[PDB]
Amino acid sequence: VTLMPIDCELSSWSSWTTCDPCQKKRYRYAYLLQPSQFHGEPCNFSDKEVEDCVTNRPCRSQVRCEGFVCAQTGRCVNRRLLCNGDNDCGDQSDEANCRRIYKKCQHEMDQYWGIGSLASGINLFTNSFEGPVLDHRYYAGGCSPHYILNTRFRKPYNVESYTPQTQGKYEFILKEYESYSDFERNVTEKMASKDRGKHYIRRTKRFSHTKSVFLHARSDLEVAHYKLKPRSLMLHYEFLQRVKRLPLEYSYGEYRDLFRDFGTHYITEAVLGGIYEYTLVMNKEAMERGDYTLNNVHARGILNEIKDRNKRDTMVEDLVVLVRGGASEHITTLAYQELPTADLMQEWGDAVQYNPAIIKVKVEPLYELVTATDFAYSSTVRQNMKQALEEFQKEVSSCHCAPCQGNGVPVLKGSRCDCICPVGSQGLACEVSYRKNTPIDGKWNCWSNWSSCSGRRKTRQRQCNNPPPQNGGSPCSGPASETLDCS
Amino acid sequence: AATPAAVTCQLSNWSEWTDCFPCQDKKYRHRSLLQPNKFGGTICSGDIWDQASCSSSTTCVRQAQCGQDFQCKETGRCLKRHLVCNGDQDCLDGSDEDDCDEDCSQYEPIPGSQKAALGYNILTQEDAQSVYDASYYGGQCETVYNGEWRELRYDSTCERLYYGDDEKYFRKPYNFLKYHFEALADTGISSEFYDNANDLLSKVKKDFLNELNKYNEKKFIFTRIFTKVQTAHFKMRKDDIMLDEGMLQSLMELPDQYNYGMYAKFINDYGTHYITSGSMGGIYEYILVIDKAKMESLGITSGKTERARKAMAVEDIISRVRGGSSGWSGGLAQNRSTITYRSWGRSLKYNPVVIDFEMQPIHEVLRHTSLGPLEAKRQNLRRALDQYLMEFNACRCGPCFNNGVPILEGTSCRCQCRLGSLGAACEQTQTEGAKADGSWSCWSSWSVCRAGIQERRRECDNPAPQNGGASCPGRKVQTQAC
Amino acid sequence: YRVLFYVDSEKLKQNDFNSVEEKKCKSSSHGCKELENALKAASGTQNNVLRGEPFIRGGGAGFISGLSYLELDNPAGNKRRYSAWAES
Amino acid sequence: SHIDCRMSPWSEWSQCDPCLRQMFRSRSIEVFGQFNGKRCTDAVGDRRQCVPTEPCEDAEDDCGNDFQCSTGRCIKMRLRCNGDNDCGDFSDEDDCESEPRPPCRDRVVEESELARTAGYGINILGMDPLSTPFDNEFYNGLCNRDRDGNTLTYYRRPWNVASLIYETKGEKNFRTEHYEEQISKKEKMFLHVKGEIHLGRFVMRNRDVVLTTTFVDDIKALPTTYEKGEYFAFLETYGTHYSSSGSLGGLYELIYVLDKASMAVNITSENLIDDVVSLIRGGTRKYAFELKEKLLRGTVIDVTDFVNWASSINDAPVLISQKLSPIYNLVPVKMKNAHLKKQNLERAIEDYINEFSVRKCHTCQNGGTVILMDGKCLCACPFKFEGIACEIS
Amino acid sequence: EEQIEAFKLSYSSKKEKMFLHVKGEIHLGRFVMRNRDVVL
Ligand SMILES: *[C@@H]1O[C@H](CO)[C@@H](O[C@@H]2O[C@H](CO)[C@@H](O)[C@H](O)[C@H]2NC(C)=O)[C@H](O)[C@H]1NC(C)=O
Ligand SMILES: *[C@@H]1O[C@H](CO)[C@@H](O)[C@H](O)[C@H]1NC(C)=O
Ligand SMILES: *[C@@H]1O[C@H](CO)[C@@H](O)[C@H](O)[C@H]1NC(C)=O
Ligand SMILES: *[C@@H]1O[C@H](CO)[C@@H](O)[C@H](O)[C@@H]1O
Ligand SMILES: *[C@@H]1O[C@H](CO)[C@@H](O)[C@H](O)[C@@H]1O
Ligand SMILES: *[C@@H]1O[C@H](CO)[C@@H](O)[C@H](O)[C@@H]1O
Ligand SMILES: *[C@@H]1O[C@H](CO)[C@@H](O)[C@H](O)[C@@H]1O
Ligand SMILES: *[C@@H]1O[C@H](CO)[C@@H](O)[C@H](O)[C@@H]1O
Ligand SMILES: *[C@@H]1O[C@H](CO)[C@@H](O)[C@H](O)[C@@H]1O
Ligand SMILES: [Ca+2]
Ligand SMILES: [Ca+2]
Repeated sequence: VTLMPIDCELSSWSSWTTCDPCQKKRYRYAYLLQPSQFHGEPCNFSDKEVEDCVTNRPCRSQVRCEGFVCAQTGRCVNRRLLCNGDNDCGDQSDEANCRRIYKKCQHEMDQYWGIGSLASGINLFTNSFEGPVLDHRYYAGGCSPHYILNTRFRKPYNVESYTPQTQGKYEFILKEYESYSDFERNVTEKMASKDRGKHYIRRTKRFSHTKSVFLHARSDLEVAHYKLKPRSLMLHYEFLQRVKRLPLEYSYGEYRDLFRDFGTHYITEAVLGGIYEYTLVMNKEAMERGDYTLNNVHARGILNEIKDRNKRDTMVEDLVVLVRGGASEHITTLAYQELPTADLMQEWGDAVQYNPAIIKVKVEPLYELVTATDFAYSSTVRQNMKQALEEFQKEVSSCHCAPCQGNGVPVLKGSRCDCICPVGSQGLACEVSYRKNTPIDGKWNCWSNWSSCSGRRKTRQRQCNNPPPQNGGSPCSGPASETLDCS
Repeated sequence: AATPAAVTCQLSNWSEWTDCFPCQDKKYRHRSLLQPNKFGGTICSGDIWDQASCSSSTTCVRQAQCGQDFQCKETGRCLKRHLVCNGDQDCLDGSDEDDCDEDCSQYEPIPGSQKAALGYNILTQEDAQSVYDASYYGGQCETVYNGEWRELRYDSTCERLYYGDDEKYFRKPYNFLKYHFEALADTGISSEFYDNANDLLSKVKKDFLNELNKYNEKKFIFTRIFTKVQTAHFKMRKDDIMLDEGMLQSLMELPDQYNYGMYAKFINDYGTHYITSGSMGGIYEYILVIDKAKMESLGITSGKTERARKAMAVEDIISRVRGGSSGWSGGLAQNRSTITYRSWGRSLKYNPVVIDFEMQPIHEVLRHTSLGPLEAKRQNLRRALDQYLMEFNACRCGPCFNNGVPILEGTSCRCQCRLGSLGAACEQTQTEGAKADGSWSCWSSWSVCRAGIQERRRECDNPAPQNGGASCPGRKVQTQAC
Repeated sequence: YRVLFYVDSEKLKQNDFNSVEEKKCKSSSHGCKELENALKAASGTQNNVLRGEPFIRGGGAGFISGLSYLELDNPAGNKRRYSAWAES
Repeated sequence: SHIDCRMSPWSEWSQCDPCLRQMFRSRSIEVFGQFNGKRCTDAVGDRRQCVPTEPCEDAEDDCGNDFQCSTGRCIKMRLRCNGDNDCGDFSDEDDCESEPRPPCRDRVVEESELARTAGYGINILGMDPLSTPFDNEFYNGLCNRDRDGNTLTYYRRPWNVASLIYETKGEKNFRTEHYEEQISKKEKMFLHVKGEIHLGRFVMRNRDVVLTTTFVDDIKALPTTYEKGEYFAFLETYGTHYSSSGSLGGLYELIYVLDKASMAVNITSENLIDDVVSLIRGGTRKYAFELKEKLLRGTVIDVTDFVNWASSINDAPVLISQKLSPIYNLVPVKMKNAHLKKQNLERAIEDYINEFSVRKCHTCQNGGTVILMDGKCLCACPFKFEGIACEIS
Repeated sequence: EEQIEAFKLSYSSKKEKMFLHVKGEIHLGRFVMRNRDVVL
């Protein structure tokens, strides 16, 4: 393999922020400057350093819990939720010392499937749920009867609608191409006299054959639709507690850990589904050459004769299947190499109802959660978080990662870039294949940060990344250069 | 084939004893794992680490070491006050429920709650003692929905074939930040075939005669099949960690001064790494590769006649199931079919494996705990690990034939060969034309240094690869802060 | 429920052939000459496409993926699966 | 040729051990016997009684404020009065009268046999999973509920096991390789198959071990003075090592090999050889002793035979592989002369490494190499060499 | 099977050989006896 691995670098440290009046600590951070790749050594150090303080500036951290303080979690809950027969504090605190309890739910009621999974924010750049942001075990009274098939469900207070919206697509293509050729050319010449004679022969064949079969079949099954409320949200206490630990001073490292722990954006509208993509791709070739010749003289006499015969046959075939919702018995049989018999497909879709993936989703930046009814100095925490969110996008966006071989895809989890390898190539950089060449898909370098104010510009290049080497695909997905007003 | 390099195991001479620490009641000392055996030669009678009883030079420190809140006197755990009489067992002594209403134990611990809490050893690929506390809840009633719960039952008394309410919920341990229950699978399949033949003649006659003929026939098959399934994925927390009680005491028992032995022992017992995040899955890989060839030649002249033929067939076949039941993983081990996949998948409902994960070196655990910073200890733990990943490393386990895995079992190396008996010369069925890679020789120690220069070094392997074999990711030098 | 399903296929094949024979002789010592030529050329090509695109709204999640699983042998739908979709 | 047993003289007598009332010396094996000469047995350590030459020390060895159980093993009152019977001799009824119910308040739960056998001892002779040094019926007063393994039912995990993770794996590794040559003709075959099923892995706790009453008291009985016989008797009855972790499962393996050749005056020759073997371990008898036979024949197997065999490993596993820890790490400190016992267990294991060395036996003839068995160095050989020393063909 | 034949007098000879081995083991269990405080 043509490698010398890239070990991690974080920057030299920032200056310290001055001591925070409310967190009573000070912070220093580094940018990730070069990710770990080719199994080069990590330097992660959990991306931060922090110290205690002795300053005495005034602090207004006492935003009033008007209802009841959840003793362990530091949540507040409105007084109608105490002794509702439910855990609104997270640690059952609200139901202590109940002189009576009043129940509401008349029947058992399932959580809608995956509704606690939707409760977590996404890192939009790895496209991953990171950790818990809204309390999808919170029911605010609630207990309104909802049904899907004949099963009955409880809706989390945070969610506007979970409804089947039950839609399905299948898209199929099959393609064949074939081409054949055969050429035969001959010569013969003779002489005789009474003594002498002569003869000559050639026979030939050249032949070729080609085929492709391509098949793609995709199904998208969309048997729930989730929308989160716009605001008045009730937060998961583990998120709420890192938010109450953010400085009002600006120093990017502590804000970076919230995006690591709780995602960059919160999921506000999503279609919830199963997908069953199947692709089968085949290229087949055959060739032959045959050639045969003679020469003769007679006077005494001589003969020459030759044969040359040749054949080749090949197939390259690739198959990929992706399935993204259902139960493990169905999921494995669908995942089998054979085109699924419609019974499997039925039992798979029936289980997608009980365990969906997100198909398509619209997300909002996490600072819209940060709110004056929930945090002190909230608007400073918002402005800080907005700036940190922009700086974080510049860190998590994959562009730092050196290009994969074999058209591999980087996703840059944690602080390591790992090249996902397609079918037909292997190894750390996706180098190792039997194949001659592969089309490459384009992506830019990291964009230049800004030019000056009074009209501001950002610029991008593809110098190694570009499609033309070994005849690649599309170069682009957006604008090769970018400009805006300063305000 | 090359001759064996078997040698008897050596530990070092002992170090001098550590002094009789209060509360620990122990002296310790160590030997430096000087040279655990190559693939042959008899084992060391001894071991790396020692404990011996001794009375201390001063009286043991009180539970004021925890500060303003309760500590279970016969064990490690310092506790937040609300845990005393919460109705759940917070420490190994159980005194947090002595001399006094959580119902959350209604749900069983999340599948993988154990193996994700256990440490890990990048030198041996083994687990270690609990790093996180796999069963600590911190008073949280954090339930997680089981996206695989769906299983059939029949009721003879009312004529229903229907799906059971069992396993629907799990209690999440406080040490898991989230554990998600989304269903996925992904399969990737290749087949490539190549097939060739060539046939040639020439003749001359004059009045002498000569005739020549050549034949070749060839075939190749490759396939790779990969599948992954996931039932859930998870990420451990990165702040306010509650350690295992065994980890916690085994940490407090470490010296403030740098002495290698106790930090090496905590590394060895609690692992080189801790799992920061993972995915819970069943993986099936299957790989099948074939070569064949056949050749002939003829020659006649005047007279005399001669003929020869040579032919080959070789097959490599692998089937490997991670996750599932013992029964059905035997089914899917033995056979690939629409039979063996479906029931294997049903068994992943009940018995998943952690299929893929991400990790940090063990010393990072401490900074994320409720204990407050331990910087002197944390640096001693790192300083020991920076020797340990040279000293305990499978890099020292030497030549493995036929692509065998070098692993250090405690104080003694193995080369797990994929065919034949282990160690040198693992093959007698394969010819000396067999293909095997070059793979790493170890790190050096940290070399002698100058104000802007320090080095540590590697070799890609000691020999060249066997025949057309592959090679390492490619390095010779690495550098350090001096 | 909707289907679009389209199949389109083509073949060409061609052959061309050319030849000559020539002969000459003399006698009074006999002697002759012959020349012969032949050429044959052949070309052939085929193409096929199928696309099919079942689309569904409403239905139970499994019945939807059942009905919409396209049959090469029955592109509109297997009547029982379709009736089951129409139930779900 | 054949060689008889040989030993040292008997070393000079020990002084009388004050508390043990005995005295011994030892006798090293030089040669175990070789090539069917007279095979060794006779003792390496043997002992004589003595009325002791000085007083024994005070006999109690209690760990301070701990509860002195009828075993004489160190325990704390939470373990007894909670009814759990941890201290090793079922004494709990003596300790409390009010609410002594087990730690699983209402939710009382089954044990596991696959858990109980965790921390098998092991010995470099025979490599046997000797019955546990560990007392896996000690639970540290914990309720400690797993629900793991395929029976889909809860069980209490033992104190000395950090986890018994049922991390399932099933793997088949297969290879075949064949050749043909002609000018005369030659034909060659190799086949290898193995199948492994790992039901789970156990890890033994690396501090705070509870040992069996017998293991601890059978180290109390040691000489204190470096005498091989009593140290070897503890080794040979508890292990040279304990399995500090290992993998429970089942395994099968198979081979077929063939090698075939064929080649006035009339000359010709033909040569052929055959070798086939089958192994099975783990699982219940009916299925295992079906399958190990069934697979030696060519028979295309019912997958349900694999499902039934490997399902039965849930009820009957075998130890596939494990991490050996030198045994002396199980003498708990807070016992009298605990470290001197460690020291001389290690010296006795070093003495184990001295006499059982095969290297000093005499050379096998022709293409052979030497192996050691209970009272015989011996060999077995290629090329049709014959007799226990391969001297003939 | 081995054959030798000659002429000058006519001579012929043949040899034939068979060897078999089979075994099968059905293990039930294993034991060790306590070498101290033995009860007889
Ligand atoms: C040269 O002459 C030979 C005549 O035999 C032609 O070869 C045959 O062509 C026919 C018709 O295409 C085939 O069916 C036979 O199988 C061919 N025989 C073989 C094996 O050569 C060859 O066509 C001629 N080349 C030309 C047309 O110029
Ligand atoms: C599994 O068994 C089936 C049925 O006998 C057979 O068709 C298939 O080839 C087998 N597959 C494997 C991987 O052995
Ligand atoms: C072959 O065998 C025959 C049997 O009688 C013998 O006569 C002859 O010498 C041998 N040699 C030949 C004929 O090849
Ligand atoms: C911050 O970072 C630099 C870069 O390594 C170090 O020299 C030092 O830690 C500084 O304070
Ligand atoms: C740099 O700037 C824009 C911000 O609008 C980025 O989204 C993009 O990466 C560009 O190159
Ligand atoms: C440790 O090792 C020394 C040699 O360094 C021996 O004299 C003795 O075994 C000590 O305990
Ligand atoms: C070589 O490799 C290990 C594994 O990373 C390192 O930790 C250590 O430096 C060792 O010498
Ligand atoms: C060499 O062995 C393998 C191949 O690169 C790696 O896992 C490791 O980096 C080691 O140095
Ligand atoms: C002393 O040792 C001798 C061996 O030389 C024995 O023969 C004798 O019985 C006694 O034990
Ligand atoms: Ca409540
Ligand atoms: Ca408690």
